[PDB]
Amino acid sequence: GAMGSMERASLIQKAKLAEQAERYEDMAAFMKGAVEKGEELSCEERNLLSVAYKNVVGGQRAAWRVLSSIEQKSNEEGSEEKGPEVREYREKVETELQGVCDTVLGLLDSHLIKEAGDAESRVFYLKMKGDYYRYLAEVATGDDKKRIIDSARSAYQEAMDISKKEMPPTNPIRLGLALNFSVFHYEIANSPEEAISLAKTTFDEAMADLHTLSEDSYKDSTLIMQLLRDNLTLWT
Amino acid sequence: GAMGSMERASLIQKAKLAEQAERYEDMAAFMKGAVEKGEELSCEERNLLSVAYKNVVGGQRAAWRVLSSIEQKSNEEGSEEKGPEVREYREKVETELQGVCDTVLGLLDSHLIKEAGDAESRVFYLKMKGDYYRYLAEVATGDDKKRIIDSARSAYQEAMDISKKEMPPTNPIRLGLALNFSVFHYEIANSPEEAISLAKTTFDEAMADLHTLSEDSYKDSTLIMQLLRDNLTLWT
Amino acid sequence: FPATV
Amino acid sequence: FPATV
Ligand SMILES: *CC(=O)Nc1ccc(-c2nc3ccccn3c2Nc2c(C)cc(O)cc2C)cc1
Ligand SMILES: *CC(=O)Nc1ccc(-c2nc3ccccn3c2Nc2c(C)cc(O)cc2C)cc1
Ligand SMILES: [Ca+2]
Ligand SMILES: [Ca+2]
Ligand SMILES: [Ca+2]
Ligand SMILES: [Ca+2]
Ligand SMILES: [Ca+2]
Ligand SMILES: [Ca+2]
Ligand SMILES: [Ca+2]
Ligand SMILES: [Ca+2]
Ligand SMILES: [Cl-]
Ligand SMILES: [Cl-]
Ligand SMILES: [Mg+2]
Ligand SMILES: [Mg+2]
Ligand SMILES: [Mg+2]
Ligand SMILES: [Mg+2]
Repeated sequence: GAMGSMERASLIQKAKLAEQAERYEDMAAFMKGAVEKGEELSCEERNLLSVAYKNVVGGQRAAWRVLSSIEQKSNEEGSEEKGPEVREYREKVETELQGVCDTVLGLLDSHLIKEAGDAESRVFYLKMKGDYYRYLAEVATGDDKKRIIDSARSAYQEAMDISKKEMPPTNPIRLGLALNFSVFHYEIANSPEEAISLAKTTFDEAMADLHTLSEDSYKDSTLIMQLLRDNLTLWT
Repeated sequence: GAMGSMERASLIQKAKLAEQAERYEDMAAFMKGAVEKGEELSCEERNLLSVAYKNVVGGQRAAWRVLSSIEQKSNEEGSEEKGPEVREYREKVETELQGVCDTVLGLLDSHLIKEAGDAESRVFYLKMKGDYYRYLAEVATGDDKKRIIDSARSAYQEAMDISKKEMPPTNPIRLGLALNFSVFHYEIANSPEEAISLAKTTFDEAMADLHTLSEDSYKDSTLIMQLLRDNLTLWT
Repeated sequence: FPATV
Repeated sequence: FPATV
């Protein structure tokens, strides 16, 4: 790996600089290098890893959606034939996106998840696994689509089980996991009722636990609770 | 080149798709491929080329400025020593930026400028040459800095001479050239009075020619005139 | 699109 | 920063 010669601490330092400079591809490459040093990641480091790849794949997903929409319009009745270029370019972006997802899933499998024993780390990584399989599912149209969806589901479900046993209902990781699994249900699994039920139960159980929190923890939890509410408002 | 096997028209088509998807690195690569086909570029194609590289280098410049500011702060009195990482990463971004500039200047030299005979094309390309030497000048600190600055100046001056002879004072290319050369004077050549004089004369001569224009041309010219005014307001 | 984190 | 095009 190109980062093999750089110190772990230097990779972390540079990931933080890259974030400040909004250089998310660089940030992701630095954090991949840091993971490949083989040591576990701290909370802060896990969040650097997630921010980097979320931004990279987020941009790819947005581009894929633009191109997919153009492609769909090209296959409507009355649309003039423009050749293979729209499909080709959508495929190019799609392949790049799948590559990033495979990279992230590879880091999780080699060997972040297996060494993650604390609830905070294990849930975080399993949520990531669900998320990146979800992104693969968004673009999947073939024989493996069902298996990709089931891989996302399975990762989210393991994360949910741990989070419910080991974390308070206001824990931001738990809340964010539930938010994203709810979106999985709505957008991927064709299960809007499950999505709504999960978002509502999560919100209500968090509300009941806010009284236990400091001012700063309250701020963190209520921010994510508002995202749950926003989705519920969109869906009802 | 990786685009050597793709049709010119397909490269242009895909550049337009990449623009829609805000995939400016792809857009630039497609347009580089189109230039390397060896045919002259139409007005629309020249603007695709410029948009692509402007966006790419614009992002690099913004990142370089963030990193340079952090580096400057690190060399103030009382700042704790953090090692070589800030300099290294600033250098990495700088080298990438210089590479993009060299790529653009290479396309202009091989062989866009020499085949550009119409005022609209030749001025456009010479403005580009000035711009990309200006971007090199922004990051230059060595023995060649004076020569880089003079290269920008020379390109802008040739463009100015042609524009004044061959284009009306409201022509958007002429106006944009003057805008950018004025910025060169202010920010690069330490010549704020020249910058102000150029912006003011350009604005005033355009104002006097607006009466000749259609509604649509008037809109185009006044938009750029407002940028001249904005700079004058900043500088006075 | 719905919110995710 | 000043405006350029
Ligand atoms: C140690 C740890 O992981 N702690 C942690 C990570 C991330 C968050 C967080 N806070 C906010 C606020 C607004 C929007 C998003 N976020 C996040 N993001 C996540 C959340 C909420 C949940 C998971 O599972 C992952 C992330 C990245 C708070 C605390
Ligand atoms: C054929 C040709 O080049 N025509 C042309 C190119 C670009 C513009 C133009 N219009 C606007 C409006 C708002 C902001 C910027 N611009 C541009 N950009 C340029 C300008 C004004 C001047 C030069 O020399 C290059 C560019 C890209 C209008 C007409
Ligand atoms: Ca038709
Ligand atoms: Ca075609
Ligand atoms: Ca595919
Ligand atoms: Ca462990
Ligand atoms: Ca100190
Ligand atoms: Ca250091
Ligand atoms: Ca350098
Ligand atoms: Ca010619
Ligand atoms: Cl392609
Ligand atoms: Cl570096
Ligand atoms: Mg070491
Ligand atoms: Mg359940
Ligand atoms: Mg051909
Ligand atoms: Mg003069």
